[PDB]
Amino acid sequence: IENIGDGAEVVKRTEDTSSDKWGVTQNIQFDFVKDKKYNKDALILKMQGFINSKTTYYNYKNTDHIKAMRWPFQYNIGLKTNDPNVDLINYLPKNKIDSVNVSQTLGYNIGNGSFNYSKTISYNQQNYISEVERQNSKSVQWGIKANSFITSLGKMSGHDPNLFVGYKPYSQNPRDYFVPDNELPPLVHSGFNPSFIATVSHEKGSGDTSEFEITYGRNMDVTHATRRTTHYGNSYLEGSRIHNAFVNRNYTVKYEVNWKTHEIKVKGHN
Amino acid sequence: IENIGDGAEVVKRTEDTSSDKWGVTQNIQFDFVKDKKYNKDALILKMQGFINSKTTYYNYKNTDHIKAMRWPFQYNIGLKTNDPNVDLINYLPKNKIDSVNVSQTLGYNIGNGSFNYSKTISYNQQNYISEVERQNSKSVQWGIKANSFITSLGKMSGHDPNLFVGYKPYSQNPRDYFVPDNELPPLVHSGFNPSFIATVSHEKGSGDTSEFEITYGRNMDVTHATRRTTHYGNSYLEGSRIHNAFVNRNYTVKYEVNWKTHEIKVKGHN
Amino acid sequence: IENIGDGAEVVKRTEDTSSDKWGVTQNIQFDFVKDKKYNKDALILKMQGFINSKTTYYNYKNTDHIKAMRWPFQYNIGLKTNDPNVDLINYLPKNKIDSVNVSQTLGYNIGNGSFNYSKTISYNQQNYISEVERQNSKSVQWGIKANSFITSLGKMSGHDPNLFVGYKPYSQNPRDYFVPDNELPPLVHSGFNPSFIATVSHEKGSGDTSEFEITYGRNMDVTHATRRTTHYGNSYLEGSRIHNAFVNRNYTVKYEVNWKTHEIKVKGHN
Amino acid sequence: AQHITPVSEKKVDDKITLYKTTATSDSDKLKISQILTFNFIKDKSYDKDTLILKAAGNIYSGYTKPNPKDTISSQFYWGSKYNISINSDSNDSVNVVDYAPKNQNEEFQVQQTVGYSYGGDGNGSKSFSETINYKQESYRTSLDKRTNFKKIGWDVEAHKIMNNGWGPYGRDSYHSTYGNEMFLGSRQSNLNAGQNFLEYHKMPVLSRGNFNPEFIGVLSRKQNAAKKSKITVTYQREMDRYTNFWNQLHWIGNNYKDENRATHTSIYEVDWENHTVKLIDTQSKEKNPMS
Amino acid sequence: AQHITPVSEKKVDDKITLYKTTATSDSDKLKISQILTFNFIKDKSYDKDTLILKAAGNIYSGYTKPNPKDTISSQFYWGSKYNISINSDSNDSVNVVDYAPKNQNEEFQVQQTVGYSYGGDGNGSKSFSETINYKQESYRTSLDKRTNFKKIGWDVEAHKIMNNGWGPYGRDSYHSTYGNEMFLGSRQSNLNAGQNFLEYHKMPVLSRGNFNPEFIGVLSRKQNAAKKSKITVTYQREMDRYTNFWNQLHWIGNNYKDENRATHTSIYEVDWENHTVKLIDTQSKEKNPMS
Amino acid sequence: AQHITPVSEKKVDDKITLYKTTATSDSDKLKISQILTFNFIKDKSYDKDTLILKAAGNIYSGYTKPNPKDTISSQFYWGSKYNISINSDSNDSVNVVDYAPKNQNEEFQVQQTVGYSYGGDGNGSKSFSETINYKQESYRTSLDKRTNFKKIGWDVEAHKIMNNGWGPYGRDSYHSTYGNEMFLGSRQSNLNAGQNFLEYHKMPVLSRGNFNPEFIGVLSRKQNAAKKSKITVTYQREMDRYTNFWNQLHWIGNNYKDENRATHTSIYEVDWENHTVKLIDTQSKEKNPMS
Amino acid sequence: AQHITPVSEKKVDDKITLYKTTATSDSDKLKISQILTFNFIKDKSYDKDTLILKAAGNIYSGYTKPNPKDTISSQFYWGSKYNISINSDSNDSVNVVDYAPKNQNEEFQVQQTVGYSYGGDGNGSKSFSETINYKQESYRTSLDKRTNFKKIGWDVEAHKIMNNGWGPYGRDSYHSTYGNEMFLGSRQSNLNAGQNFLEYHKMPVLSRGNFNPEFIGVLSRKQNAAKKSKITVTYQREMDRYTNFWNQLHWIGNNYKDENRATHTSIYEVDWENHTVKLIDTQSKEKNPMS
Repeated sequence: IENIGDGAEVVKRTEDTSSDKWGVTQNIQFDFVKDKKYNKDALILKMQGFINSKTTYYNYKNTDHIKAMRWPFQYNIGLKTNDPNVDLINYLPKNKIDSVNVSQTLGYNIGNGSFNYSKTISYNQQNYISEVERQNSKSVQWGIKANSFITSLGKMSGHDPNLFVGYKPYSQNPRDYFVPDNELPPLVHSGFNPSFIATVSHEKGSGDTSEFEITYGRNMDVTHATRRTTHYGNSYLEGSRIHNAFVNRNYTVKYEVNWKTHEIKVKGHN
Repeated sequence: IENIGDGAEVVKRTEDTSSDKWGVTQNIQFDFVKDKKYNKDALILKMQGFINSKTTYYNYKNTDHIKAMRWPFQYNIGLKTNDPNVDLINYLPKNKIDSVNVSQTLGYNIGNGSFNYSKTISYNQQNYISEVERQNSKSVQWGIKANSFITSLGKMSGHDPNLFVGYKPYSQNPRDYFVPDNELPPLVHSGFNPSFIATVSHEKGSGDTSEFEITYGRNMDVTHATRRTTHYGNSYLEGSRIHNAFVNRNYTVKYEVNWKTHEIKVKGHN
Repeated sequence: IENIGDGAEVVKRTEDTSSDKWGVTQNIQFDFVKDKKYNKDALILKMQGFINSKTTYYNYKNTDHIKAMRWPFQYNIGLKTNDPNVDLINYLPKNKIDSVNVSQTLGYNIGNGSFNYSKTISYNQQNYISEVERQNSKSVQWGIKANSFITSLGKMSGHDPNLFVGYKPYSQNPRDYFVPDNELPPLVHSGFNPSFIATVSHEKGSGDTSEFEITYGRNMDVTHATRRTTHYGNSYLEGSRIHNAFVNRNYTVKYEVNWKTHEIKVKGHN
Repeated sequence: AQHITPVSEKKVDDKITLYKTTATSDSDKLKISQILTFNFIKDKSYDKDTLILKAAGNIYSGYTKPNPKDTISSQFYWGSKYNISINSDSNDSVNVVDYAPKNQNEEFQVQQTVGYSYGGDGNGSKSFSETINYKQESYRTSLDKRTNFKKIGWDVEAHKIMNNGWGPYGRDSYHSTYGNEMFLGSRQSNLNAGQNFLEYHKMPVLSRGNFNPEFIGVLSRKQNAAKKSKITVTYQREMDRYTNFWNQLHWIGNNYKDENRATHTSIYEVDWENHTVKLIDTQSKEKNPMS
Repeated sequence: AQHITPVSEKKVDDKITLYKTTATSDSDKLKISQILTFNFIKDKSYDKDTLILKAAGNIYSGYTKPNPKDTISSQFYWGSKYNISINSDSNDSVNVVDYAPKNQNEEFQVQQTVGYSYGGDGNGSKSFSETINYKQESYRTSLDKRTNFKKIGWDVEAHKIMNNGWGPYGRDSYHSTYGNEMFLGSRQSNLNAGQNFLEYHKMPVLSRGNFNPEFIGVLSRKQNAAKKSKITVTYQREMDRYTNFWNQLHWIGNNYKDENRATHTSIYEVDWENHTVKLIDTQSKEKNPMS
Repeated sequence: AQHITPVSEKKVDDKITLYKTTATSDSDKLKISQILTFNFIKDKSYDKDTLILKAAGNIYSGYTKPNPKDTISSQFYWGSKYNISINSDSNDSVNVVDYAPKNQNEEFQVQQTVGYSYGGDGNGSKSFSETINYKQESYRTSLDKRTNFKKIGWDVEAHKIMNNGWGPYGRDSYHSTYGNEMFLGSRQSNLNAGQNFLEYHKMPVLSRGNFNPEFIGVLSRKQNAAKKSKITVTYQREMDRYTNFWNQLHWIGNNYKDENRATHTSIYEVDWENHTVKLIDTQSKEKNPMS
Repeated sequence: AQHITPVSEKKVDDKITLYKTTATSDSDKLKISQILTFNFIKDKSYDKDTLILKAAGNIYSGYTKPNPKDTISSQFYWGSKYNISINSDSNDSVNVVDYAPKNQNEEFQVQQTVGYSYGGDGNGSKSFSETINYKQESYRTSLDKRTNFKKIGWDVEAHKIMNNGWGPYGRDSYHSTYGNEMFLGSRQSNLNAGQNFLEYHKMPVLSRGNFNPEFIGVLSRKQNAAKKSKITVTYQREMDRYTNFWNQLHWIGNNYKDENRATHTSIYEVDWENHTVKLIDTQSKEKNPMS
């Protein structure tokens, strides 16, 4: 099959909009597609930019021995329109069927005899996994969520309550209750550079403009590192989590797309 | 060498014919090849479609402790014509010479001394193997036969009498005497999507039409799972096979090829 | 981005100049680049040629049991101009961020139990490493320095004091106190064939000529091999180093580049 | 698979003319969305119209979180099998001629080693081992048995599901002490039943999140036939109910197959002369909705 | 990352016209050199000018050799973090639309093996192991938090530093007996403090030698805006002070973060109609120079 | 193998004109089918006609199932060697100039390891091992000794045959107790002789099923010669008789080589001016048919 | 190595005109043969003529078989080092501007593993290992020290020679009991000395057979210079004498370096306007011929 846009002339427009309050920039490229073989108007939106992690470290109220790290468990990327004459006709990335390589060995060794079994699974992982949380003909929302992190003795999950808990149980500095920056992944210590794409159609010679809203943002967890002490006097830090502590800290911008003149107006932003 | 059809213009026709009684669809594409370098008429037949496995499960007559699974041990794909002015001049796939990678090690370790030998063979297998059962200048018949299946402790052959025998010796449901669907290969639980190709010539400006018959179908085995019990009271299922229990359950369609007008008529079917 | 010179017509000139005193040849290719898209004059200099290692072996003054090997620890390649209307706008090679492949395994084996840890780093090395010692908009200097050498029991560093120390502690020949030629790398026993590239711009229709100086040469270390003897009468050689014993043994040539006529004049050389 | 198209075929001027269109249909209540892309092909070498139909979009798994207060016994629904089908109508002249994907005659690698050994100064040993290497998908796609000359259907079914290093399990796994342990958290937990399941994020995404289908059907239409016809597309999920139970000694798990289904069927009218597809009928149903 | 540009796009005659230029700025005292290459793109499909800016050249690490006579306690500075940023001004119509590199959602390979064994004629064993494979960079590049629609900035920070087979260490590594051992020569040396650091040549080149940056910023400018604008480029290094100390029993190491910084900021005037860039302002500073 | 044709050769307009044809010949009684494809090449750079002949089709192995009632002694025929040859006649001007495949100067990989070891706090050990890696074909193709300037012939012979993990065996394998065990089911079976052979489906397909040959001969013909000539194609199989025997203590196997042969020789008349091939003569024979 | 030539360079019409020629010179008595191929290039972008010279052909190793009757002491010559050089004359305007191959800054792979282990129910272990992987050539090529702006010379020298699993050895290997054992058959043989060397066929081919050189020199000539000039090509071998000796207890080996040399120098007259090369002078010598 040939996708809408293959073989087409493009008219390119860009808009770049930033929010100081949310710490987000949306760098959106709109390619109006003049696909002579398609009977609708078509636009491809490339959604890029930068969402600061806003990771922060602070002392728990009225104690010296519980400190906090507030960090982005998930990043949010969404596209929506209410225009009934518009459909979402493609988007990337999509969810895929989970796959692994298996190797299974059975064997024996008859000298004193013996049977052996061995089975290995092997697969790739990433710090953050992107999943489609919801999608219909007018919108698609992705969640980019903490998944798997290399640490000194193996890997830890994005749900482990001790993730990021550090090494210095008597420090007064809240930063020191958590692992240092070179042990943090870039999506926690600096932020995320989304790259998402959607293709939308519009019923021809109806209207002037359609409104699209693009939302980028974060859901923050809080990890509490609490000093605990063995009976025999040894002190270390233990993690607990408020999962989904600050949800939908999101920057939404509205764009008005003029299908005939290939213009964009950036209207509102929250 | 350049094959007949390389460099040629094609005239494409398709026919799709299904049988409810046999559970088969034949989706045949005919490409008449206008090869200006060849001194005969030429047609390439791509033989695709779908043959339902028709796997079924039932209780053996007058007992509660033998149950049956009837399943396609082999699928049948055949092409024939009786027209003396036609030859089969190519077909795919063909039988190949069986090959394996070998690694052989000999060694010693003189400390208490010792000689060691090791030899590894490695090769690929598939659930079903395709073999040419017979081929001459007017016909070719393939058999696509149960070969090798991954199970929990290794692989089992398409001839092993315990293949597919399951886990639940007191169930009343015949399905439960056999391994579940996610342990069955797709060619047993759903069916086969053949993809075979033949090239045929025809002596020019003789006739109008030639008749070809294309046969797709299955040979079914029956596995009987029988509850057996150890002296000390343990019950499990043991398999036995009727091999070739229901042979040539086949759907044959006749096609009349008009070489000059590039038409196909689908005449009879059984 | 498209580099200056991509898509351009070239005017090629070569100069080859050798020094018997320093044992150096500079084979320089000048490609004046007629890049119609660029608003400055542009020249690409490919700097090749040959710098003899000048490795030598001699007896230490007034003793029979210390002998010396003088050898190039580093080779020097430099390009400079003083012309304010010229900039260096590219050069190769550049320093890169150091990277390694890691594999880390943790495991256990509960029979008598046991925990195991294993960590492997893997990376490539070369006999001599090239580093940018200094670079600004008028000059770039590389040092090509002894780094890592295969020997019988592993590898040795370019800083190890026993590097190249040989096997024959009673020989009278100084050569015999050092490992033979087939255990020396080609950059110590024969010399170095530099291959460096720089791109320079020049502000258009200002001047006639700019002067560039290209310096090739060596910094020599001396290894002293000293016969030592165990209490129980065994003799072997031990290395010590004068590091940077003979520094900047360099051959500098001046070239006058005429930007309008695409000529080169080789003026001075030291 | 074989390929009919000959090496360096001679094509006539403008052999292929392609027209594109798209059409969608959503059921917001079921969270199912059909996003269809069409290529109509006019091909001078061929006496029929071709329509390539890509069926994409979304089918939610229908997963429901267990109630964490359930104490002795808990349960949840999860998406165990999906079905997509494209069909034309028996009175029209439109056939399904090709489609992807197709059933897999699966392949795997085998390696078999024999070793012998003799050491004295003594004794011997023989070795044998067999290794198999293969890819394992958590859900597997095959053809639906209603496939025929006018209908292509695919089933995407839970296949090999890992549970914290145990398994793989499937919809019928069975342990004579513990039952179906596919999503059982642990055998001895002192957690509430509602809290003793495999963590949500470890379940495969097809079982708890959104399936994003991508199927292709290829249809032909005779040139003499009426210019409009109808094509029906069905996207459906089927849900099993996974349960646990504390029997005083330990946890048991059970998986009940095909406890609910949710289905979205759309009919489009295809105009083969104007190359347009319009949705004309939609139907959504659920065998046992909550409430 | 995704790509907007469709398969076999139809381009108009002379879609792209490209103009090139370069401009440089040096601070000889800091050993920092900005070597900038520009491509101005006039693109008929687009209503703005594009400028692709490659930022290359040199930033010395600011490393200082320790004094070998230091006997009980020694120290040196080393380059722990670099920063490069490109920005336009809030009153002009020039935005930063794209850039490379971007933040890495890092990937790694996992392999998990279970083994069982039973041998008599006896006994059993279970095995488990988990292997992770990944690339490890001595310094890592990420976005600077001041990035927005008018500014792109990157931070290149000491990441995983090996010390004669020990480590990797970083700027905050910590051992409750030995401190931060990142560049400590050995725990028990009888060398002077000044001589008991990791050999210079084993340190990573970004920590002791020259960083050669290569960053790309892509800017857009509205066609109606004034024809000249200004672009500011900052290249900066930040230095930590690594120390050792002999405490009578053994050596301790310490790493003090952000003990100095050296920064070179240049402003260029960009003429978007003539496609020229000229340096108009340069600023160099160092928080705590030696002396 | 080397190649004469120089880098970016200058070709004249219409250097090559190619004509194709095919011709077949079957022996239904022997189950042998010759399916021949021809390319006649007129080449302005060359003063002869070229004919490329691909010889394909089918040669049954001649395998016969053993009778399962045979009790003490049984036997069957299996296909041990095939032969294909193409030749022209000594009075005509047609030569065989090239062909494929050719004899293989076989290649393999070698790896040799020495290990030493010393451990106390003691003792030492030396190791040596040698590994060879190679591909092993069940049947091997080489040239027939009658190959000359007017005839190319290939022999495809049983090579390395595995028997349930034992072997590889061939037509002359020999064990001083058990004989040739190539297709012996087991040494101690209490099955009838007729039932104590390697299962049919484990035998290689060339030994029990159909060989599908693919050979290429390239012939030249002088332009001055008569326009028609004859080309003879022979497809043949040779069969060994594998036997077992129960000697009271255990099973013996034997393989008797060249116990029968079946051959199909066809002569075609080739018209080199009209580019046609017609079958004019066919001959089938079998040295010892059953009955 | 770097490359000057820019991405998609704009070439003028007929930028390059190439002329080819060849010229040879043999010394049948030394078994040395120079087979030279020339490309003269006229290049409108360049103000000089270019000549690419490939130097190929044969240089025998000068190996001599040992006499098998030698009883206590034997010896033979073998080819230990070859030299090829191309030069122009100091009064002409022809320079050597480039050549291949060049000196190798050799590369190798390193892998270092640490392992720890703790097992009770006990004890620990630390592991360390280091593996190096590299290619090993039996003879190595480097530049000759007389290389300058008018002369390129290469030396091909015995490098790493294996002796039945022992070694690698080279021309100076040394064992304080056995001497240089590079081609010693065995330490304790009771064979005659003449028969106690490594079998001929196991020696590397450069040491006992024919070297087939392939070197490239690239020369430039100013357009204003005289139209003819001379180019001198030297092919030379140098031979060591390998010896063994029975000392009553065991065998000793010795290798004497540079015991003979054989050299073939040819001068060609190159006409740069007509693009012809003619041999005008040949010289052959051998420092110590047999007799």
